[PDB]
Amino acid sequence: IGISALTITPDRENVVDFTTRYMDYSVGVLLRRAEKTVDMFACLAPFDL
Amino acid sequence: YSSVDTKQKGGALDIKSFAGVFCILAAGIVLSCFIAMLETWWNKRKGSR
Repeated sequence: IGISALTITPDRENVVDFTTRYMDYSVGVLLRRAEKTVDMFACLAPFDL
Repeated sequence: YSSVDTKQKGGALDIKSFAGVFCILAAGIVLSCFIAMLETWWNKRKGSR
């Protein structure tokens, strides 16, 4: 028996037999809660150097 | 598919977008210099200075 975080894919299906899937995959994003602080040099940002 | 090649991203001003103001100063320099030159030439011919 194999059990792990193992995804059904046809290339694997040529070397193993999977059962019906028990869980649905997805691609996620992890982000830190966004900063709001104004840039220390926003006072000079209106013009390029 | 590009709807506009914005190139602006930081929102700063730049020389290409501002130089229309520099043209005003350059015109001032031109005219004031030419006034000085024409006065200094006419000082050859006024008879008084």
